[PDB]
Amino acid sequence: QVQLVQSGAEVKKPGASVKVSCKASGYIFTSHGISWVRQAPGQGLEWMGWISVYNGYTNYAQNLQGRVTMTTDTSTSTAYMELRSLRSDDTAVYFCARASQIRGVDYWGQGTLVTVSSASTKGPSVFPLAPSSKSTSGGTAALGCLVKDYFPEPVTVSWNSGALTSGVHTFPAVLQSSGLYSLSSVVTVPSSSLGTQTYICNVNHKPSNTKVDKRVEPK
Amino acid sequence: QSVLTQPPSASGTPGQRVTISCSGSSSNIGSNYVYWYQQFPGTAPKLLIYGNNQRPSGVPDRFSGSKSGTSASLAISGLRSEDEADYYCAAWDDSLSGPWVFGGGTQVTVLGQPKAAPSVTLFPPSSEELQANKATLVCLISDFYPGAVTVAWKADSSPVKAGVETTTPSKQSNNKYAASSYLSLTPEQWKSHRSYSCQVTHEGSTVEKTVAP
Repeated sequence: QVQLVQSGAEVKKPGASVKVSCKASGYIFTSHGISWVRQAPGQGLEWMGWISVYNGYTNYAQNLQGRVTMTTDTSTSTAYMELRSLRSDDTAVYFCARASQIRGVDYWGQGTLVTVSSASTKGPSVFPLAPSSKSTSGGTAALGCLVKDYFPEPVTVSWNSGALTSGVHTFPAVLQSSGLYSLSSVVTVPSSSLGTQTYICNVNHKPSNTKVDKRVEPK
Repeated sequence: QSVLTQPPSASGTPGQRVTISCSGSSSNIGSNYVYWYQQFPGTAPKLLIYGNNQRPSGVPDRFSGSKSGTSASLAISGLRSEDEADYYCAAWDDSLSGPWVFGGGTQVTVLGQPKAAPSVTLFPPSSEELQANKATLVCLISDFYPGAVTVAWKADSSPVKAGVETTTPSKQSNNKYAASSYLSLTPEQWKSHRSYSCQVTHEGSTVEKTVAP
């Protein structure tokens, strides 16, 4: 029942600081250390440092040149990592993880994507990909939603508030020349269901604090 | 940057035992515990082995770790499609490179899966997007294996070079692959041609879908 829950993805300007939090549960917070590990998109894991929750000792990776500070709050069972003087080469998923001598770095938070960019947040434009006789192939029909022109990553998509999952595929985003992302989510459904079944895609873009629920209806 | 060395890739067919090496030196693997992690796309690493060869809760014993001298090995027995992931080794390190070091990761592929030609669906621009004076054709490619395609676009019969964006295939929930391609056009370009097509090539053969305004 060990869980580490991190704060949400963030976009930051070069030269700014970011403070990521990590809430620990399911064990005695002071009984283990907390480490932070970052991962640039598509790349490997890089150790940043660790802190003893119990006694405050810290050790930081030399390659960060002193820009990271780690802290904890025993009262709220939360650990924090602050990275100052950000640059685009700091763009990464930042992970919190529990650390100890025997079990090593054992349980990890879900990760927090920090994008460092001079561009401002932008929420998506969501358009329906409507089912029609042309999107139907022998008993199954495809329908979807197009999530256009947002920044930064990530976006999440569900269907019917999570009730519809079998036959759903959400594609990876592409970074267009404009510096904005686009992605699609598609559901394959029985053609017979097109009447009397409803379909809503629920798009969440936490970086811009935008949620869109888009109804997808036959043409 | 990684202090420990792993092969970039490893592969096998179902039911094979695949091994992944992790090499270092006396200050890390030689003198200290080794750890292994499994990471699926978009997810956090998960501990697979701790203390050289121990399995934590929930890790089945077909995963085994070992170490000898300054190198360690992960053995994935009973290989199966759900094992496709990145695997990382790690160790404590007593040198100036320490206190904790990683390998660079190994991507595991599972070969010998059933071949499958792609299904292609091509969506026209939505009425809503057209009313916002934009137009995107959306070509969705599904249920194929192996996970490699090329996508070409045509306007009537003429190749379209500009305005295309194409994603790398990734796995569906059923372990087959899917990919996507987009063509950005003006509404007048969309309306002024008799049709547009998306042509997908997979394993030497092509599936092409056409849409018309």
